[PDB]
Amino acid sequence: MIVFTDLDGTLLDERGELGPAREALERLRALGVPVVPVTAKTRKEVEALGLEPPFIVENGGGLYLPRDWPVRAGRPKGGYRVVSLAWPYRKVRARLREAEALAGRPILGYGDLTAEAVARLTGLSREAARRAKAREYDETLVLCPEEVEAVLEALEAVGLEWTHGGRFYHAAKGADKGRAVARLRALWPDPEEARFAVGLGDSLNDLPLFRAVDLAVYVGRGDPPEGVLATPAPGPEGFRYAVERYLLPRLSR
Amino acid sequence: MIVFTDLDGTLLDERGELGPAREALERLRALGVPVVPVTAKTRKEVEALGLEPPFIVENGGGLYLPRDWPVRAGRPKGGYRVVSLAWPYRKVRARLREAEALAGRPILGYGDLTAEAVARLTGLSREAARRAKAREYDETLVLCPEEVEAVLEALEAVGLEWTHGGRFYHAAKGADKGRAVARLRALWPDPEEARFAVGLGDSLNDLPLFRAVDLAVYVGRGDPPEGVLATPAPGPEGFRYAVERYLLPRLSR
Ligand SMILES: O=C(O)[C@@H](CO)O[C@H]1O[C@H](CO)[C@@H](O)[C@H](O)[C@@H]1O
Ligand SMILES: O=C(O)[C@@H](CO)O[C@H]1O[C@H](CO)[C@@H](O)[C@H](O)[C@@H]1O
Ligand SMILES: [Mg+2]
Ligand SMILES: [Mg+2]
Repeated sequence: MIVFTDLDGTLLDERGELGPAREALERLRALGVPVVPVTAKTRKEVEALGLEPPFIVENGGGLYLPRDWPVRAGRPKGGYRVVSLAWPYRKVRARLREAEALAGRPILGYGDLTAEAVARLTGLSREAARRAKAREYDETLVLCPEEVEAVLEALEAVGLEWTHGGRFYHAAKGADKGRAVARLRALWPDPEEARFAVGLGDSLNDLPLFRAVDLAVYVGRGDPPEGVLATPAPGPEGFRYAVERYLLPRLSR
Repeated sequence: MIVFTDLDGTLLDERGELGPAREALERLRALGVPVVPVTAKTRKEVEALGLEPPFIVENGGGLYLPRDWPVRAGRPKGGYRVVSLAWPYRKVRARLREAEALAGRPILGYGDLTAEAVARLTGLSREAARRAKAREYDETLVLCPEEVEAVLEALEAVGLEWTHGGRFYHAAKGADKGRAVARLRALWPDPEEARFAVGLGDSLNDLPLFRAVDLAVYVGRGDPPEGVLATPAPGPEGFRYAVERYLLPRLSR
Protein backbone atom coordinates (compact mmCIF):
# COMPACT_ATOMS: atom_id res chain seq x y z
CA MET A 1 0.00 0.00 0.00
CA ILE A 2 1.11 3.56 -0.70
CA VAL A 3 -0.80 6.56 0.62
CA PHE A 4 -0.92 9.58 -1.69
CA THR A 5 -2.33 12.58 0.12
CA ASP A 6 -3.13 16.19 -0.48
CA LEU A 7 -1.84 18.60 2.20
CA ASP A 8 -3.97 21.69 3.05
CA GLY A 9 -7.53 20.78 3.95
CA THR A 10 -6.70 17.08 3.96
CA LEU A 11 -3.71 16.12 6.11
CA LEU A 12 -3.35 19.67 7.45
CA ASP A 13 -5.81 22.19 8.92
CA GLU A 14 -6.04 25.99 8.54
CA ARG A 15 -3.11 26.41 10.95
CA GLY A 16 -1.16 24.03 8.73
CA GLU A 17 -1.14 21.60 11.64
CA LEU A 18 -1.71 17.85 11.62
CA GLY A 19 -4.16 18.04 14.51
CA PRO A 20 -5.94 14.70 14.96
CA ALA A 21 -4.17 13.34 11.87
CA ARG A 22 -0.78 13.22 13.62
CA GLU A 23 -1.50 9.94 15.40
CA ALA A 24 -2.88 8.46 12.18
CA LEU A 25 0.22 9.42 10.21
CA GLU A 26 2.50 8.02 12.91
CA ARG A 27 0.60 4.75 12.75
CA LEU A 28 1.05 4.49 8.97
CA ARG A 29 4.77 5.11 9.36
CA ALA A 30 4.99 2.55 12.16
CA LEU A 31 3.44 0.06 9.73
CA GLY A 32 5.95 0.93 7.03
CA VAL A 33 3.38 2.55 4.75
CA PRO A 34 4.89 5.15 2.40
CA VAL A 35 3.03 8.45 2.55
CA VAL A 36 3.55 10.71 -0.46
CA PRO A 37 2.42 14.34 -0.44
CA VAL A 38 0.66 15.33 -3.69
CA THR A 39 0.15 19.03 -3.48
CA ALA A 40 -0.48 22.36 -5.22
CA LYS A 41 2.39 23.71 -3.10
CA THR A 42 5.85 24.52 -4.44
CA ARG A 43 9.03 22.62 -3.57
CA LYS A 44 10.09 25.46 -1.25
CA GLU A 45 6.80 25.24 0.65
CA VAL A 46 7.05 21.44 0.97
CA GLU A 47 10.63 21.70 2.21
CA ALA A 48 9.52 24.29 4.77
CA LEU A 49 7.04 21.77 6.17
CA GLY A 50 10.06 19.52 6.70
CA LEU A 51 8.67 16.94 4.28
CA GLU A 52 11.17 14.58 2.68
CA PRO A 53 11.09 13.23 -0.90
CA PRO A 54 9.48 11.59 -2.68
CA PHE A 55 6.75 14.16 -3.16
CA ILE A 56 4.73 15.75 -5.95
CA VAL A 57 4.54 19.53 -6.32
CA GLU A 58 2.40 22.12 -8.10
CA ASN A 59 -0.58 19.91 -8.92
CA GLY A 60 1.52 17.18 -10.47
CA GLY A 61 3.85 19.53 -12.32
CA GLY A 62 6.99 18.14 -10.74
CA LEU A 63 7.95 14.83 -9.14
CA TYR A 64 10.75 15.10 -6.56
CA LEU A 65 12.75 11.97 -5.62
CA PRO A 66 15.63 11.29 -3.19
CA ARG A 67 19.01 11.72 -4.90
CA ASP A 68 19.59 8.00 -4.34
CA TRP A 69 16.25 6.61 -5.55
CA PRO A 70 16.79 2.99 -6.69
CA VAL A 71 15.01 3.51 -10.02
CA ARG A 72 16.77 5.98 -12.30
CA ALA A 73 14.89 9.05 -13.55
CA GLY A 74 15.02 12.86 -13.54
CA ARG A 75 17.78 15.41 -12.95
CA PRO A 76 20.23 15.86 -10.03
CA LYS A 77 19.50 18.84 -7.75
CA GLY A 78 21.42 18.66 -4.48
CA GLY A 79 19.83 15.99 -2.31
CA TYR A 80 17.16 15.59 -5.00
CA ARG A 81 16.52 14.15 -8.42
CA VAL A 82 13.72 15.96 -10.25
CA VAL A 83 11.24 14.78 -12.87
CA SER A 84 9.23 17.39 -14.82
CA LEU A 85 5.73 16.57 -16.07
CA ALA A 86 4.13 19.91 -17.02
CA TRP A 87 5.16 23.05 -18.90
CA PRO A 88 7.55 25.57 -17.25
CA TYR A 89 6.18 28.57 -15.24
CA ARG A 90 7.62 31.43 -17.25
CA LYS A 91 6.14 29.79 -20.33
CA VAL A 92 2.72 29.35 -18.69
CA ARG A 93 2.83 33.03 -17.82
CA ALA A 94 3.25 33.58 -21.59
CA ARG A 95 0.04 31.77 -22.55
CA LEU A 96 -1.68 33.77 -19.82
CA ARG A 97 -0.63 36.99 -21.58
CA GLU A 98 -2.16 35.58 -24.76
CA ALA A 99 -5.36 34.69 -22.90
CA GLU A 100 -5.48 38.19 -21.47
CA ALA A 101 -5.49 39.71 -24.97
CA LEU A 102 -8.16 37.21 -26.03
CA ALA A 103 -10.35 37.98 -23.00
CA GLY A 104 -9.85 41.73 -23.29
CA ARG A 105 -9.23 42.06 -19.54
CA PRO A 106 -6.39 41.50 -17.05
CA ILE A 107 -5.74 37.98 -15.79
CA LEU A 108 -3.62 38.22 -12.65
CA GLY A 109 -1.70 35.50 -10.88
CA TYR A 110 0.90 35.18 -8.12
CA GLY A 111 3.56 36.07 -10.68
CA ASP A 112 2.00 39.54 -10.96
CA LEU A 113 1.79 40.10 -7.21
CA THR A 114 4.32 41.05 -4.56
CA ALA A 115 5.00 38.63 -1.73
CA GLU A 116 3.32 41.17 0.56
CA ALA A 117 0.12 41.00 -1.52
CA VAL A 118 0.20 37.21 -1.76
CA ALA A 119 0.66 37.04 2.02
CA ARG A 120 -2.31 39.35 2.55
CA LEU A 121 -4.56 37.35 0.18
CA THR A 122 -3.68 33.97 1.67
CA GLY A 123 -3.09 34.88 5.31
CA LEU A 124 0.46 33.54 5.10
CA SER A 125 3.59 35.16 6.46
CA ARG A 126 5.76 37.11 4.05
CA GLU A 127 8.34 34.32 4.02
CA ALA A 128 5.68 31.70 3.37
CA ALA A 129 4.30 33.80 0.52
CA ARG A 130 7.78 34.08 -0.99
CA ARG A 131 7.84 30.29 -0.95
CA ALA A 132 4.37 30.12 -2.54
CA LYS A 133 5.56 32.45 -5.31
CA ALA A 134 8.52 30.20 -6.12
CA ARG A 135 6.61 28.35 -8.79
CA GLU A 136 8.16 26.13 -11.43
CA TYR A 137 5.16 24.89 -13.40
CA ASP A 138 1.81 26.02 -12.10
CA GLU A 139 0.36 29.52 -11.75
CA THR A 140 -2.09 30.39 -9.01
CA LEU A 141 -4.64 32.86 -10.34
CA VAL A 142 -6.44 35.61 -8.53
CA LEU A 143 -9.74 35.98 -10.33
CA CYS A 144 -12.96 37.71 -9.46
CA PRO A 145 -16.07 35.49 -9.64
CA GLU A 146 -17.93 37.10 -12.59
CA GLU A 147 -14.93 36.91 -14.90
CA VAL A 148 -14.18 33.39 -13.70
CA GLU A 149 -16.02 31.63 -16.53
CA ALA A 150 -14.95 34.35 -18.94
CA VAL A 151 -11.33 33.84 -17.88
CA LEU A 152 -11.61 30.06 -17.68
CA GLU A 153 -12.78 29.79 -21.31
CA ALA A 154 -10.16 32.28 -22.36
CA LEU A 155 -7.72 29.95 -20.63
CA GLU A 156 -9.28 26.96 -22.38
CA ALA A 157 -9.20 28.98 -25.61
CA VAL A 158 -5.41 29.30 -25.64
CA GLY A 159 -4.69 25.67 -24.78
CA LEU A 160 -4.05 26.03 -21.06
CA GLU A 161 -5.52 23.70 -18.49
CA TRP A 162 -7.05 24.94 -15.27
CA THR A 163 -8.09 23.50 -11.96
CA HIS A 164 -9.16 24.69 -8.54
CA GLY A 165 -7.23 24.04 -5.33
CA GLY A 166 -9.98 24.94 -2.90
CA ARG A 167 -9.51 28.70 -2.70
CA PHE A 168 -7.80 29.64 -5.97
CA TYR A 169 -7.97 28.68 -9.61
CA HIS A 170 -4.72 27.47 -11.16
CA ALA A 171 -3.36 27.49 -14.67
CA ALA A 172 -0.90 24.99 -16.12
CA LYS A 173 -0.52 22.42 -18.86
CA GLY A 174 0.29 18.79 -18.23
CA ALA A 175 0.17 19.31 -14.46
CA ASP A 176 -2.18 16.58 -13.24
CA LYS A 177 -2.11 14.95 -9.78
CA GLY A 178 -3.29 11.66 -11.27
CA ARG A 179 -0.59 11.68 -13.95
CA ALA A 180 2.09 12.42 -11.38
CA VAL A 181 0.83 9.60 -9.13
CA ALA A 182 0.65 7.16 -12.04
CA ARG A 183 4.27 7.98 -12.91
CA LEU A 184 5.51 7.72 -9.34
CA ARG A 185 3.87 4.31 -8.94
CA ALA A 186 5.49 3.21 -12.18
CA LEU A 187 8.83 4.29 -10.73
CA TRP A 188 8.38 2.60 -7.37
CA PRO A 189 11.30 0.34 -6.29
CA ASP A 190 8.95 -2.34 -4.95
CA PRO A 191 6.18 -2.90 -7.55
CA GLU A 192 4.37 -4.99 -4.94
CA GLU A 193 4.16 -2.06 -2.53
CA ALA A 194 2.84 0.28 -5.26
CA ARG A 195 0.24 -2.27 -6.36
CA PHE A 196 -2.45 -0.87 -4.05
CA ALA A 197 -2.67 2.92 -3.89
CA VAL A 198 -4.71 5.15 -1.58
CA GLY A 199 -5.57 8.75 -2.41
CA LEU A 200 -6.94 11.37 -0.03
CA GLY A 201 -8.01 14.86 -1.08
CA ASP A 202 -10.50 17.69 -0.57
CA SER A 203 -10.68 19.77 -3.78
CA LEU A 204 -11.25 19.80 -7.54
CA ASN A 205 -7.53 19.44 -8.16
CA ASP A 206 -7.70 16.07 -6.33
CA LEU A 207 -10.18 14.53 -8.77
CA PRO A 208 -7.31 13.29 -10.97
CA LEU A 209 -5.75 11.93 -7.77
CA PHE A 210 -8.85 9.90 -6.99
CA ARG A 211 -8.92 8.36 -10.48
CA ALA A 212 -5.30 7.26 -10.23
CA VAL A 213 -5.71 5.33 -6.96
CA ASP A 214 -7.39 2.08 -5.91
CA LEU A 215 -9.06 3.48 -2.82
CA ALA A 216 -10.02 7.15 -2.92
CA VAL A 217 -11.22 9.14 0.06
CA TYR A 218 -12.70 12.60 -0.09
CA VAL A 219 -12.26 14.71 3.04
CA GLY A 220 -13.64 17.95 1.63
CA ARG A 221 -16.87 19.75 2.44
CA GLY A 222 -20.16 18.86 0.81
CA ASP A 223 -20.67 15.70 -1.25
CA PRO A 224 -17.78 13.49 -2.43
CA PRO A 225 -16.98 12.95 -6.14
CA GLU A 226 -18.72 9.98 -7.78
CA GLY A 227 -17.88 6.64 -6.19
CA VAL A 228 -15.25 8.13 -3.88
CA LEU A 229 -15.50 7.33 -0.17
CA ALA A 230 -16.36 10.14 2.20
CA THR A 231 -15.88 10.79 5.91
CA PRO A 232 -18.20 12.26 8.57
CA ALA A 233 -15.76 15.15 9.12
CA PRO A 234 -13.48 17.12 6.77
CA GLY A 235 -9.75 17.74 6.88
CA PRO A 236 -7.42 15.99 9.37
CA GLU A 237 -10.39 14.46 11.24
CA GLY A 238 -11.28 12.96 7.89
CA PHE A 239 -7.71 11.79 7.34
CA ARG A 240 -7.70 10.11 10.76
CA TYR A 241 -11.10 8.50 10.18
CA ALA A 242 -9.99 7.24 6.77
CA VAL A 243 -6.86 5.64 8.24
CA GLU A 244 -8.71 4.01 11.15
CA ARG A 245 -11.85 2.85 9.32
CA TYR A 246 -10.50 2.18 5.82
CA LEU A 247 -6.73 1.52 5.92
CA LEU A 248 -5.73 -0.02 9.25
CA PRO A 249 -8.13 -2.99 8.97
CA ARG A 250 -6.70 -3.88 5.53
CA LEU A 251 -3.11 -3.75 6.79
CA SER A 252 -3.82 -6.30 9.50
CA ARG A 253 -3.69 -8.86 6.68
CA MET B 1 -3.93 83.70 -17.31
CA ILE B 2 -2.73 80.34 -16.00
CA VAL B 3 -3.49 77.20 -18.00
CA PHE B 4 -4.14 74.15 -15.81
CA THR B 5 -4.10 70.99 -17.86
CA ASP B 6 -4.54 67.30 -17.52
CA LEU B 7 -1.85 65.19 -19.24
CA ASP B 8 -2.99 61.78 -20.60
CA GLY B 9 -5.91 62.13 -22.99
CA THR B 10 -5.65 65.93 -22.98
CA LEU B 11 -2.13 67.17 -23.66
CA LEU B 12 -0.76 63.73 -24.64
CA ASP B 13 -2.17 61.08 -26.96
CA GLU B 14 -2.49 57.37 -26.17
CA ARG B 15 1.16 56.93 -27.13
CA GLY B 16 2.22 59.70 -24.76
CA GLU B 17 3.09 62.03 -27.64
CA LEU B 18 2.15 65.73 -27.80
CA GLY B 19 1.05 65.34 -31.41
CA PRO B 20 -0.88 68.40 -32.66
CA ALA B 21 -0.53 70.04 -29.22
CA ARG B 22 3.20 70.70 -29.48
CA GLU B 23 2.98 73.97 -31.41
CA ALA B 24 0.15 75.00 -29.09
CA LEU B 25 2.33 74.47 -26.02
CA GLU B 26 5.26 76.30 -27.60
CA ARG B 27 3.00 79.21 -28.39
CA LEU B 28 1.80 79.49 -24.79
CA ARG B 29 5.37 79.34 -23.53
CA ALA B 30 6.59 81.88 -26.09
CA LEU B 31 3.90 84.22 -24.75
CA GLY B 32 4.85 83.68 -21.10
CA VAL B 33 1.60 81.95 -20.17
CA PRO B 34 2.19 79.51 -17.30
CA VAL B 35 1.10 75.97 -18.08
CA VAL B 36 0.55 73.83 -14.96
CA PRO B 37 0.12 70.06 -15.29
CA VAL B 38 -2.63 68.70 -13.04
CA THR B 39 -2.40 64.95 -13.33
CA ALA B 40 -3.09 61.53 -11.77
CA LYS B 41 0.60 60.80 -12.47
CA THR B 42 3.27 60.67 -9.80
CA ARG B 43 6.06 63.22 -9.40
CA LYS B 44 8.54 60.67 -10.77
CA GLU B 45 6.44 60.30 -13.93
CA VAL B 46 6.11 64.07 -14.33
CA GLU B 47 9.88 64.50 -14.00
CA ALA B 48 10.48 61.81 -16.63
CA LEU B 49 8.37 63.89 -19.01
CA GLY B 50 10.79 66.77 -18.41
CA LEU B 51 8.17 68.99 -16.74
CA GLU B 52 9.43 71.61 -14.28
CA PRO B 53 7.37 72.77 -11.27
CA PRO B 54 4.87 74.04 -10.47
CA PHE B 55 2.74 70.99 -11.06
CA ILE B 56 0.06 69.00 -9.28
CA VAL B 57 0.43 65.23 -8.91
CA GLU B 58 -1.69 62.21 -7.98
CA ASN B 59 -5.05 63.78 -8.58
CA GLY B 60 -4.36 66.78 -6.35
CA GLY B 61 -2.59 64.86 -3.59
CA GLY B 62 0.48 67.06 -3.73
CA LEU B 63 1.49 70.44 -5.06
CA TYR B 64 5.09 70.69 -6.19
CA LEU B 65 6.54 74.20 -6.35
CA PRO B 66 9.98 75.49 -7.31
CA ARG B 67 12.01 75.70 -4.15
CA ASP B 68 12.78 79.36 -4.84
CA TRP B 69 9.04 80.11 -5.19
CA PRO B 70 8.47 83.65 -3.80
CA VAL B 71 5.53 82.53 -1.64
CA ARG B 72 6.93 80.23 1.04
CA ALA B 73 4.50 77.34 1.58
CA GLY B 74 4.73 73.62 2.38
CA ARG B 75 8.15 72.08 3.05
CA PRO B 76 11.48 72.03 1.19
CA LYS B 77 12.48 68.80 -0.54
CA GLY B 78 15.49 69.03 -2.82
CA GLY B 79 14.71 71.37 -5.72
CA TYR B 80 11.07 71.73 -4.68
CA ARG B 81 8.75 72.93 -2.01
CA VAL B 82 5.99 70.38 -1.49
CA VAL B 83 2.50 71.10 -0.23
CA SER B 84 0.86 67.85 0.83
CA LEU B 85 -2.93 68.02 0.60
CA ALA B 86 -3.82 64.32 0.92
CA TRP B 87 -3.13 61.38 3.23
CA PRO B 88 0.17 59.67 2.50
CA TYR B 89 0.03 56.52 0.37
CA ARG B 90 1.00 54.32 3.35
CA LYS B 91 -2.11 55.49 5.22
CA VAL B 92 -4.33 54.95 2.16
CA ARG B 93 -2.90 51.46 1.65
CA ALA B 94 -3.57 50.57 5.29
CA ARG B 95 -7.17 51.74 5.00
CA LEU B 96 -7.52 49.77 1.73
CA ARG B 97 -6.81 46.60 3.76
CA GLU B 98 -9.90 47.47 5.80
CA ALA B 99 -12.07 48.12 2.74
CA GLU B 100 -10.86 44.73 1.51
CA ALA B 101 -11.85 43.03 4.78
CA LEU B 102 -15.26 44.70 4.52
CA ALA B 103 -15.73 43.80 0.83
CA GLY B 104 -14.80 40.16 1.42
CA ARG B 105 -12.90 40.20 -1.87
CA PRO B 106 -9.36 41.18 -2.82
CA ILE B 107 -8.92 44.85 -3.70
CA LEU B 108 -5.68 45.12 -5.66
CA GLY B 109 -3.84 48.33 -6.44
CA TYR B 110 -0.51 49.21 -8.01
CA GLY B 111 1.08 48.71 -4.58
CA ASP B 112 0.19 45.00 -4.82
CA LEU B 113 1.61 44.55 -8.33
CA THR B 114 5.11 44.10 -9.72
CA ALA B 115 6.42 46.78 -12.07
CA GLU B 116 6.20 44.09 -14.79
CA ALA B 117 2.47 43.60 -14.14
CA VAL B 118 1.75 47.33 -14.03
CA ALA B 119 3.61 47.69 -17.33
CA ARG B 120 1.51 44.94 -18.91
CA LEU B 121 -1.80 46.43 -17.78
CA THR B 122 -0.94 49.96 -18.90
CA GLY B 123 1.15 49.33 -22.02
CA LEU B 124 3.98 51.19 -20.32
CA SER B 125 7.62 50.10 -20.32
CA ARG B 126 8.89 48.51 -17.11
CA GLU B 127 10.85 51.64 -16.27
CA ALA B 128 7.76 53.81 -16.79
CA ALA B 129 5.74 51.42 -14.62
CA ARG B 130 8.25 51.75 -11.78
CA ARG B 131 7.69 55.50 -11.94
CA ALA B 132 3.90 55.03 -11.87
CA LYS B 133 4.35 52.78 -8.81
CA ALA B 134 6.25 55.49 -6.91
CA ARG B 135 3.08 56.91 -5.41
CA GLU B 136 3.02 59.37 -2.50
CA TYR B 137 -0.73 59.90 -1.94
CA ASP B 138 -3.11 58.16 -4.32
CA GLU B 139 -3.52 54.47 -5.11
CA THR B 140 -4.37 53.24 -8.59
CA LEU B 141 -6.82 50.32 -8.36
CA VAL B 142 -7.20 47.39 -10.72
CA LEU B 143 -10.81 46.37 -10.28
CA CYS B 144 -12.97 43.70 -11.88
CA PRO B 145 -15.58 45.56 -13.90
CA GLU B 146 -18.33 43.56 -12.16
CA GLU B 147 -17.00 44.30 -8.66
CA VAL B 148 -16.54 48.04 -9.08
CA GLU B 149 -19.65 49.29 -7.32
CA ALA B 150 -19.22 47.00 -4.30
CA VAL B 151 -15.60 48.10 -4.03
CA LEU B 152 -16.40 51.80 -4.31
CA GLU B 153 -19.07 51.42 -1.62
CA ALA B 154 -16.55 49.66 0.65
CA LEU B 155 -13.97 52.39 0.08
CA GLU B 156 -16.44 55.05 1.08
CA ALA B 157 -17.73 53.13 4.08
CA VAL B 158 -14.21 52.99 5.55
CA GLY B 159 -13.56 56.68 4.95
CA LEU B 160 -11.65 56.70 1.66
CA GLU B 161 -12.54 58.67 -1.47
CA TRP B 162 -12.35 57.57 -5.08
CA THR B 163 -12.29 58.88 -8.63
CA HIS B 164 -11.68 57.55 -12.14
CA GLY B 165 -8.84 58.74 -14.36
CA GLY B 166 -9.97 57.47 -17.76
CA ARG B 167 -8.98 53.82 -17.42
CA PHE B 168 -8.54 53.09 -13.70
CA TYR B 169 -10.22 53.96 -10.47
CA HIS B 170 -8.14 55.60 -7.74
CA ALA B 171 -8.41 55.64 -3.96
CA ALA B 172 -7.13 58.47 -1.78
CA LYS B 173 -8.18 60.78 1.00
CA GLY B 174 -8.06 64.52 0.44
CA ALA B 175 -6.72 64.42 -3.14
CA ASP B 176 -8.87 66.55 -5.39
CA LYS B 177 -7.71 68.33 -8.57
CA GLY B 178 -10.01 71.27 -7.81
CA ARG B 179 -8.82 71.74 -4.24
CA ALA B 180 -5.23 71.58 -5.46
CA VAL B 181 -5.79 74.13 -8.24
CA ALA B 182 -7.50 76.49 -5.79
CA ARG B 183 -4.59 76.20 -3.38
CA LEU B 184 -2.00 76.81 -6.08
CA ARG B 185 -3.89 79.88 -7.31
CA ALA B 186 -3.89 81.15 -3.73
CA LEU B 187 -0.12 80.59 -3.53
CA TRP B 188 0.67 82.18 -6.89
CA PRO B 189 3.43 84.84 -6.67
CA ASP B 190 1.49 87.03 -9.12
CA PRO B 191 -2.15 87.25 -8.00
CA GLU B 192 -3.18 89.19 -11.10
CA GLU B 193 -1.93 86.37 -13.29
CA ALA B 194 -3.85 83.81 -11.18
CA ARG B 195 -7.11 85.77 -11.42
CA PHE B 196 -8.09 83.98 -14.64
CA ALA B 197 -7.60 80.25 -14.83
CA VAL B 198 -8.18 77.87 -17.73
CA GLY B 199 -8.71 74.15 -17.12
CA LEU B 200 -8.52 71.42 -19.77
CA GLY B 201 -9.23 67.76 -19.14
CA ASP B 202 -10.94 64.58 -20.32
CA SER B 203 -12.09 62.35 -17.45
CA LEU B 204 -14.11 62.06 -14.24
CA ASN B 205 -11.13 63.15 -12.14
CA ASP B 206 -11.12 66.42 -14.11
CA LEU B 207 -14.64 67.48 -13.14
CA PRO B 208 -13.27 69.13 -9.97
CA LEU B 209 -10.64 70.81 -12.20
CA PHE B 210 -13.42 72.31 -14.33
CA ARG B 211 -15.19 73.64 -11.25
CA ALA B 212 -12.02 75.29 -9.95
CA VAL B 213 -11.25 77.33 -13.07
CA ASP B 214 -12.84 80.22 -14.95
CA LEU B 215 -12.71 78.74 -18.43
CA ALA B 216 -13.18 74.98 -18.58
CA VAL B 217 -12.60 72.93 -21.70
CA TYR B 218 -13.40 69.24 -22.10
CA VAL B 219 -11.46 67.29 -24.70
CA GLY B 220 -12.67 63.81 -23.78
CA ARG B 221 -15.12 61.78 -25.84
CA GLY B 222 -18.87 62.40 -25.92
CA ASP B 223 -20.59 65.52 -24.58
CA PRO B 224 -18.98 67.82 -21.98
CA PRO B 225 -20.28 68.43 -18.45
CA GLU B 226 -22.77 71.26 -18.12
CA GLY B 227 -20.97 74.61 -18.15
CA VAL B 228 -17.84 73.24 -19.84
CA LEU B 229 -16.81 73.82 -23.46
CA ALA B 230 -16.25 71.05 -25.94
CA THR B 231 -13.94 71.08 -28.96
CA PRO B 232 -14.46 69.56 -32.43
CA ALA B 233 -11.98 66.73 -31.70
CA PRO B 234 -10.81 65.07 -28.49
CA GLY B 235 -7.32 64.87 -27.04
CA PRO B 236 -4.35 66.95 -28.15
CA GLU B 237 -6.30 68.05 -31.23
CA GLY B 238 -8.81 69.54 -28.82
CA PHE B 239 -6.02 71.13 -26.80
CA ARG B 240 -4.75 72.77 -30.01
CA TYR B 241 -8.16 74.10 -31.01
CA ALA B 242 -8.73 75.37 -27.49
CA VAL B 243 -5.43 77.23 -27.46
CA GLU B 244 -5.89 78.72 -30.92
CA ARG B 245 -9.59 79.55 -30.77
CA TYR B 246 -10.38 79.97 -27.07
CA LEU B 247 -7.23 81.08 -25.20
CA LEU B 248 -5.06 83.16 -27.51
CA PRO B 249 -7.96 85.54 -28.28
CA ARG B 250 -8.84 85.92 -24.56
CA LEU B 251 -5.20 86.82 -24.03
CA SER B 252 -4.92 89.27 -26.92
CA ARG B 253 -7.40 91.59 -25.18
O1 LIG C 1 -5.02 26.09 -4.66
C1 LIG C 1 -5.32 26.66 -3.59
O2 LIG C 1 -6.50 26.99 -3.33
C2 LIG C 1 -4.34 26.49 -2.47
C3 LIG C 1 -4.58 25.17 -1.75
O3 LIG C 1 -4.20 24.10 -2.62
O4 LIG C 1 -3.01 26.45 -3.00
C4 LIG C 1 -2.51 27.72 -3.38
O5 LIG C 1 -2.53 28.59 -2.25
C5 LIG C 1 -1.75 28.09 -1.15
C6 LIG C 1 -1.94 29.02 0.05
O6 LIG C 1 -3.34 29.13 0.33
C7 LIG C 1 -0.28 27.94 -1.53
O7 LIG C 1 0.44 27.41 -0.40
C8 LIG C 1 -0.13 27.08 -2.79
O8 LIG C 1 1.20 27.10 -3.31
C9 LIG C 1 -1.10 27.54 -3.90
O9 LIG C 1 -0.69 28.80 -4.42
O1 LIG D 1 -6.16 57.01 -14.02
C1 LIG D 1 -5.91 56.57 -15.15
O2 LIG D 1 -6.84 56.21 -15.92
C2 LIG D 1 -4.58 56.96 -15.74
C3 LIG D 1 -4.76 58.17 -16.66
O3 LIG D 1 -3.64 59.06 -16.55
O4 LIG D 1 -3.65 57.27 -14.68
C4 LIG D 1 -3.10 56.09 -14.07
O5 LIG D 1 -2.54 55.29 -15.11
C5 LIG D 1 -1.42 55.89 -15.78
C6 LIG D 1 -0.93 54.91 -16.83
O6 LIG D 1 -2.00 54.66 -17.75
C7 LIG D 1 -0.30 56.28 -14.82
O7 LIG D 1 0.65 57.05 -15.58
C8 LIG D 1 -0.81 57.09 -13.63
O8 LIG D 1 0.22 57.20 -12.63
C9 LIG D 1 -2.05 56.43 -13.01
O9 LIG D 1 -1.65 55.23 -12.35
MG1 LIG E 1 -6.33 20.68 -0.45
MG1 LIG F 1 -6.66 62.41 -18.62
